[PDB]
Amino acid sequence: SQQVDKIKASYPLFLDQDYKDMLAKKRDGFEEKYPQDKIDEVFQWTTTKEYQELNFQREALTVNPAKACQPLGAVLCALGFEKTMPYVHGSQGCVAYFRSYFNRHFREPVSCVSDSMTEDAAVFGGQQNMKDGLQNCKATYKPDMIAVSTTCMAEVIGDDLNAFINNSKKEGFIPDEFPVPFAHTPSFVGSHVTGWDNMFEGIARYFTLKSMDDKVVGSNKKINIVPGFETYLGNFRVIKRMLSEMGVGYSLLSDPEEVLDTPADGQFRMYAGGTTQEEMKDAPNALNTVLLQPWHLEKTKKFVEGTWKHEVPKLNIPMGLDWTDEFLMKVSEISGQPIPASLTKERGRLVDMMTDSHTWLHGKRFALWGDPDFVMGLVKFLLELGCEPVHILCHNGNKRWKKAVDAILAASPYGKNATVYIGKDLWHLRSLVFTDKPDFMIGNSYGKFIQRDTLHKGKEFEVPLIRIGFPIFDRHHLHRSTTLGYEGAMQILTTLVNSILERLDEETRGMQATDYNHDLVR
Amino acid sequence: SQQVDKIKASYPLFLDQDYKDMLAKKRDGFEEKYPQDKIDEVFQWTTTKEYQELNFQREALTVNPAKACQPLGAVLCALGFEKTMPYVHGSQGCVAYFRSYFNRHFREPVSCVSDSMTEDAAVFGGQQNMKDGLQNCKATYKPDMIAVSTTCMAEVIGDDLNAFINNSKKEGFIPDEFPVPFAHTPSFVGSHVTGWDNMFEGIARYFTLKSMDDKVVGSNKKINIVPGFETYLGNFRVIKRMLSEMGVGYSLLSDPEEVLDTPADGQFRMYAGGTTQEEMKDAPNALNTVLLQPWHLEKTKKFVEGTWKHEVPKLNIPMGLDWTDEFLMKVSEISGQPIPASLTKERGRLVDMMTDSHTWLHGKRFALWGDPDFVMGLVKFLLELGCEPVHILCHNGNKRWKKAVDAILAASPYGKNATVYIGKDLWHLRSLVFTDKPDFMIGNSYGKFIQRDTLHKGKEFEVPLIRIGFPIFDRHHLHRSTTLGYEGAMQILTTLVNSILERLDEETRGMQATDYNHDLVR
Amino acid sequence: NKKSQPGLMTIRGCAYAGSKGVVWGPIKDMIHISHGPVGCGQYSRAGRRNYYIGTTGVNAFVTMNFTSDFQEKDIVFGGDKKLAKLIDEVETLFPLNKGISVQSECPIGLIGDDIESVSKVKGAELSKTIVPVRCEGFRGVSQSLGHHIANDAVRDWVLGKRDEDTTFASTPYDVAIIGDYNIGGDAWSSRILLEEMGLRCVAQWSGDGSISEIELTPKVKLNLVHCYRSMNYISRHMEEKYGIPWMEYNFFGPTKTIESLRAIAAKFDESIQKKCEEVIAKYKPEWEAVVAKYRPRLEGKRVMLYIGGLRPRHVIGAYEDLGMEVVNDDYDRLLYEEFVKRIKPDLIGSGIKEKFIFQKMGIPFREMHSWDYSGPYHGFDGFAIFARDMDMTLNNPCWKKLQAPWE
Amino acid sequence: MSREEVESLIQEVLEVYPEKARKDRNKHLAVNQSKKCIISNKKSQPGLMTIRGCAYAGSKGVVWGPIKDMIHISHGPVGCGQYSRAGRRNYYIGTTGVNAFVTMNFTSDFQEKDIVFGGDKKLAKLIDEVETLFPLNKGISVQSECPIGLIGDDIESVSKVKGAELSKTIVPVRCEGFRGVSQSLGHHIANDAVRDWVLGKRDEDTTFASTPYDVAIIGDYNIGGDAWSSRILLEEMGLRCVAQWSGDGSISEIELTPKVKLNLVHCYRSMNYISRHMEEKYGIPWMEYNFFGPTKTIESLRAIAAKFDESIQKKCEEVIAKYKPEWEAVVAKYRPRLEGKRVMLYIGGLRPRHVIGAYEDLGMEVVGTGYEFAHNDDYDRTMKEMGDSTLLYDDVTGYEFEEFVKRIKPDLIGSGIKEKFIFQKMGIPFREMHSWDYSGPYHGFDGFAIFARDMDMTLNNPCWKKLQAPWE
Amino acid sequence: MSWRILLCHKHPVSARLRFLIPTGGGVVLPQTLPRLAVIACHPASALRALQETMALGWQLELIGEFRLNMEVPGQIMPIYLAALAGHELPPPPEGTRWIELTQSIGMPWLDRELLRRVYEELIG
Ligand SMILES: [Fe+3]
Repeated sequence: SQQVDKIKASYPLFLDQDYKDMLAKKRDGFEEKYPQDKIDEVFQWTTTKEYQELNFQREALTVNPAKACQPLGAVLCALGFEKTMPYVHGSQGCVAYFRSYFNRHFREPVSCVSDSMTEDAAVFGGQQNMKDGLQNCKATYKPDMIAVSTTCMAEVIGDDLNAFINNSKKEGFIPDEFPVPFAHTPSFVGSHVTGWDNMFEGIARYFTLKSMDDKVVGSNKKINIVPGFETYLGNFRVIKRMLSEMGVGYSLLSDPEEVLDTPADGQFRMYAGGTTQEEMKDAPNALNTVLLQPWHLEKTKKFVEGTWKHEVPKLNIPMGLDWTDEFLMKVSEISGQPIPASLTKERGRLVDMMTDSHTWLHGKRFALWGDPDFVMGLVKFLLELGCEPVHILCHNGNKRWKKAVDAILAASPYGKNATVYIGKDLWHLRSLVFTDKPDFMIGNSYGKFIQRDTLHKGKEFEVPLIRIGFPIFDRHHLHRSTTLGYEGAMQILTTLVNSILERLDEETRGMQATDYNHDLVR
Repeated sequence: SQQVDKIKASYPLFLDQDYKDMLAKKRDGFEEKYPQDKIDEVFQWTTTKEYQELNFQREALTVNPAKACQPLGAVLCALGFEKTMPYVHGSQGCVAYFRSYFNRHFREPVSCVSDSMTEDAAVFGGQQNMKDGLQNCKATYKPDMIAVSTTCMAEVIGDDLNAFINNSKKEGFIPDEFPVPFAHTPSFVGSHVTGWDNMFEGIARYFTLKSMDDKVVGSNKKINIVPGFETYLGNFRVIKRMLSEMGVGYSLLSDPEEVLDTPADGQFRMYAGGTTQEEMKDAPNALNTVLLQPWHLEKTKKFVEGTWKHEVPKLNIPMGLDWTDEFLMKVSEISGQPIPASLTKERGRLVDMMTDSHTWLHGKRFALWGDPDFVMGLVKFLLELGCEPVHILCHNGNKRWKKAVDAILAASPYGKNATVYIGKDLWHLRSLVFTDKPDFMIGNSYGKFIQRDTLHKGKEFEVPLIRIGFPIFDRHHLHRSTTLGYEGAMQILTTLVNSILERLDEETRGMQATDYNHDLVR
Repeated sequence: NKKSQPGLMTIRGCAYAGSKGVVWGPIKDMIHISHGPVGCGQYSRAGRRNYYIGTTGVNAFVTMNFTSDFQEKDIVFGGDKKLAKLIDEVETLFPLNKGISVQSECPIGLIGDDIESVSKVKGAELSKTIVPVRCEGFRGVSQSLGHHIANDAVRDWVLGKRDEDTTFASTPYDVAIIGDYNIGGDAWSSRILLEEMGLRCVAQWSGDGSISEIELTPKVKLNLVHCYRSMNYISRHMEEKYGIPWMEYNFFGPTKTIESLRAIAAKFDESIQKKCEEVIAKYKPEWEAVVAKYRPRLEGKRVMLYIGGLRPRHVIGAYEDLGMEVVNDDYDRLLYEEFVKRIKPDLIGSGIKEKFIFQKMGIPFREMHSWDYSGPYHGFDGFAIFARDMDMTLNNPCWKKLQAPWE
Repeated sequence: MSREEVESLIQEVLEVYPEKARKDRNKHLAVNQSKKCIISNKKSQPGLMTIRGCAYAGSKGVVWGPIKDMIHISHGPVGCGQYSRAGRRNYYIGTTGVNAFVTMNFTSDFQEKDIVFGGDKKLAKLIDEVETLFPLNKGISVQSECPIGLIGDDIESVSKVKGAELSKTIVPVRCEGFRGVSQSLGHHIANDAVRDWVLGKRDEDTTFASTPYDVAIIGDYNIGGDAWSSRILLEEMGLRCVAQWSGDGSISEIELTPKVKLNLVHCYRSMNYISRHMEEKYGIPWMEYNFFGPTKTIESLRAIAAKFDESIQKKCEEVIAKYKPEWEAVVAKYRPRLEGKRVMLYIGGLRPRHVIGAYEDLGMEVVGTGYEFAHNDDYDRTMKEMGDSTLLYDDVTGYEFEEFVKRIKPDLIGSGIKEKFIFQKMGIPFREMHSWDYSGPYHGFDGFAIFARDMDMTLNNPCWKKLQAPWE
Repeated sequence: MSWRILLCHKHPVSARLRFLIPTGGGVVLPQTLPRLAVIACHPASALRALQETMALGWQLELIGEFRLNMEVPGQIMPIYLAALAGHELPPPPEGTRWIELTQSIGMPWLDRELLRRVYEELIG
């Protein structure tokens, strides 16, 4: 039944007595469900330590991973160039999933095409598919560049992207001078950040490898910035703002902040902003190249150091206070531009916020997950805030990254109870937060289910989630936030302290039971 | 009992069995408390409509007001000028309370002095107190100008500020040329916004009234901006950013955004930034004066239109989409500078965020309170979002403001179920949200006690609070947010939609009970 | 049902999306392994809003992502030993699962992996129903092949598990809801009306579906098919083998719901018809009030829709019930900017990927695949929500603020 | 810090004051009879950013506000009641708005009409509306603000008439802010109101069953639960805490106070007048107890048990033995990270001398203290409990105190919210010694752990080591 | 004889192209192709002859667009496409299997190319 004045959606329409009775009849008559006591016993078992040892012995099963495949990162990298169409040579379902993922995260149109590789291409390869796809993509969407990645099927059957694109150019499907950079992105190797690295290295190769005889380092007196796989629109803008304040000439390679923030004015823009081809072609002339996320920009670092002859600085991600300071000092040293008073005032304001919120932030226990560079920057910031990261999980991390994070933790008194997990999924983190309960988790929307599980054990065992990472699906416009630099540090600090304060307010809202601590001033 | 490994603060230390038994013995032996059934019955009575009729019949009793006294606004206005000391002629307890209030809101050092008028001044006035206070303030803190307001005591005993300051300068306590503007701020008239208006009018009079012979309107090709009582630093910064984007020369009179956000660098700065005395002296030379909050700047408007001969535009507060557009077009018409493409892109992005979250914001019922201009701007934005502001409360509003808000509501289909209350306090709002339950209530931290009350009736009756206004005490660094312009509109929209989403997630986190709607993508 | 042109921004899914994401995923008591690399399962995790009741992680696993997470060594040497070890670990860690379905991704069919043999061996060893689905993404041209392959797997592995079993108490009013995926609770809103008519819904799959219901489906007297495109194969197989008549029902809008209820009641005795008339009389005032409230603010607005296989042609009735104009066997029952400008549609209904494009173009949009995170939209209870969402989207002021006042 | 250096610092900080201001301030700064050294409870210099409050703050916000079952009216304009609403963390147990009214603001909201024509009729109508809308209140208190005493309003007659009519205890407290120089006169006025209107309400009543172990906690305002943490220790000792006001206090407990056998006075400054009055009238001995820190808690518990029979002393020994391992573990964990740190304090009337115990229990040394509104007796008690060659400041100004801290350069500072952010900017770790920085309790064995944890959290926080930009 | 028929079945909904091919090798019905054949009677008569000789009692239609002609030594032999209508895949007769295109891996290049051309004609 529905009331026209108080129309109810699925919640709480399905909480009505008639719906409850119908569902109970369905469960008790035909579902053959396990007894509720049995379900409760099994759930209680899954929250114990014996289940934790059984879960951590897993070697072939992955439950709720915290990573994606390479072509997603390749598409994100391709979206950062001016009038560039991402083109994934392979099956079309992969492209549909990439577009759905990025649409749900950014809430923006996402452009990506496929050659619809089918059983015919499974038997004979996708040469004809590549030719037809390139021709149709150039004729239909009018791109200035087509950036080609691969899916799992193309990498498995062994499709040579270079030969296919060369044959397409030779047979007249696309002009010989049309830029078609390519990158092999096997979905079974690495994660989406590896795909971003492969796509960026392929584009840089295509634009700079064969024209290095007239490039002199420091000619244009600019600094190349490679942001890596970044899904925060504010992170692209904070770097540009800080570099412009410093008076530093820069070239933000693969800048997708414009195409992912297109204004709604009654007109649809497929392309908006992005790195120009001239910036890529003039990139080797820069003073140096700074990688914002060095722990997944390894192939890019090798190409830049080997071909462009750039002494890439050993900088961590500009996340937090110390690392942002080091990034600013290195930029000043490379460019020769002194750090302005505005940046010093911003750093002082960040330190002021830290001092204001230290009484609430100190001693808090966090279980965080995400990408390697983002996770390590968040760990560094938490250590600077006096917080205690207890479960550092990175599904797409390696042993060198784990050693670096362990070295960072050992340099702080607050990393004593910290364990770094690599290759472990979110089902491992569920057991970790059930056995060794932290105060909060920090991660993407996929952690919202873990908080559902802990609350099932009890309100005292609930671990609230803080949505900092990728992808965030259950909240709106969080992709516009900043995590890099002083501005990102203030945003993260405000989010953390305010989440702690909402938790304290909720725990102390019981009248005559816990409301003595429901303080107005906190 | 405490465990050194896990030390408990008041919550949940006082939830232990020994503390519970001790408190139960205290209550049952000596407190002579009413029976719990009687307390529950009275609480249930307070949530009924009969209690609402009794509550709205109040004529002499005010419970939980939503306003402050004039000298607080006078101090806030005084803090916005260069090297200016707020000086409140009267008792010292008033100054202590003002400083504590602003310290708890802004989490910053707030400078304000008093002459500490006592019983002796109750029979002879505070002439000697004023002389000594002015001399000590100038000798100790070395301000460039002292802005004098009054407390209730000085207004009741009838202390002539002009005569007192003239005698202080004449008898050799401060230099004759030292700027000492004054304003009478009777705490029994109006609210803090009235005090801000009085203080600004006094400063403008002191600096411009006797030097209007050499002033020509539009000589300096600039626009004066009077922000009024504003407690958001982002509000001060967004206006300056938007006016600089248009290339419009402006003079932000009473700009305290620098002294209220001083960096922490090991040095305490009593003064930082603010409106210079030259800006105030050259203010009558501006093209026009724009009042950001015209509904509490009426005396300032009268002075500017009468003395400065400025045709002050009839502009609403630049809150939301339509009013921000009107403010931008008016500024463009006055200055002659076309609106840049960056502002158009910002408006388009705001419209895009409006379209992205319209499915979650449409039809939501809000009970909001605060200052007149802020409340009406929030109502306009909510109407633009499709929300229904069912309960609009403004303790310091008047009949003309109520008529204006009613005219705004009648112009939109979503103001059909909206009622505007003026002169009503937060107990009236408690009765309203109990008898006519809204989905959320928007206001300062003082609403956190209403929500608890609703939670005492049941989780189905709880009205969550969104902290937008002044003062916010239970959250950290929210004073850095923005409510003006497109940026403030996006921040408010994000806050509202995300609060709705957290409420939905919390309501659907029950395992096997309501988790069928615990959607990953929202 | 032909190949899509290469190099175009088509939104067509794969066979894996049509099998794992559509047919097998909503089955709650079973664990579905996305056999292959990690991307496919991650992008499909909790994507579709196929609602269900259960304790996730214990006895229900709809919103969970079980995957093999293929690496380079699993591609070079195959993933059959990995599949067996994964099945053992699934049994160890999730003992309350009532079945396992191995949905193949693209590399599985290309590296020469025999998941059928592994499924047979492990099912014989563990006495568990393991269903190998060869839903490799490159197979076919869209998700329709995924539907066909998943239906074949259901028929060959799950449907005949109780053929020799005759211990189920059957009644003459036994119906099975097929093809309803409980998007926002549509299947529940249909089942409440069906059970209020005196019918017993023995099986309801895959939305909020269980393996026991699938096994009990061949024991029903009528098969009510919601989505013909994805379950026509299984309906025809059940009709040919078990002799169970199947009919299509449409519960979108009050007129279509009433007609479908009367048609369904016409298949039973007079008691069911009398109960159907009583139910229609009971629900008449509610949808009449919904129309009286929302038709005035929706009359005359024009509609275009472009959805996967079924909703493009069965949603018309609710639109006309609100006074709104709408402008190989699926086509038998514009049929695909300047054209949009010429007709000036007030609403377009399609998926998420085109949703933002059409939002940018300025046309009000409605997600016709996930109900725009709302629902249910079917039945008398869902008609109110559908009308409310129509009014919310079409009449929202945000669509009237696209042009800056100074332009 | 050498004593001669302290004198030189005082002279240098007073060098910039005007002659009258300098000569007045020179008597309020001293180096460790009070009159020979320090001058206290005097007028504050105009225009010097005083931290002192008003009589209304010391009466409504301190003594009367914590009483939960009573409704307290801020008679006058809106600001005074608005700024003091829920400012103090005087914890209580009750249903707010039904039977407890601590965090709610009752005011008459004086307008120009009420100033011109008085507010006695408005006060009577307000009392009627209070009785109508809040029927479960056990009493009404009318706290006067500054305009009340200047417009010739007779609130005593209104209180008497309405109390006789409604059979309710209405207490008029003429706590006008201009009265006196600080909150000490507010304390005195509130104590006089308690004595004259509430304390004697059961003098002719003999229906309370008393025991030889009856004690009343006076002057403990339950800041973060301090009074509860003291009361648990007192009751574990075998004593029955009949009355506990103002913190978590009820009017019935105030009326039952004259029936106790001992008065344990925590805050001497605010509740010494009432203790002396009760000793003179009812013959109830009163003693001061200090539960801040383990050593002070043990000494106070032993002293209190010494006032009763042998069973109470044996129970005190048992309680001390029970709580010994917990505070010993707290000291063993937190003293290593807090040993040798120097502290300076500027607090109100009682805490500056009371808190020196737990700081020494944690290995810290206090090198400077002061008061906002203390009297000569408070400083006489303070000098014995502080070290030599230290700085004592009475009603210190902003400039004086910043220069003092810039010269001593300590490791930690405990003062109010108004100097908290100043000293946070100057780079010195700060602990709110008034509201416990939204933490607590700090009194008793359970509160000592929280105190040590907070001291370690703030003093050793990394935020204080990042104040210099690495490029400067 | 002189004609060859490629036997296919495409689902109207899912577009599943299954091929009915001999289990002894080849891709063509009724007999295998001559060894030297390389890519270079009424077609309905050929269809009905195949239906009669193979005892096919189904509904077989001729895809007239798919015409191919290969050369065997001394003869130019057309080969045509016969599609099986309906909605259900018939059970394969003796010596024949209902393979898919991906199941043609390992078979020679000629028959794989023939199947690819059939697939392009029908689905592509
Ligand atoms: Fe601060």
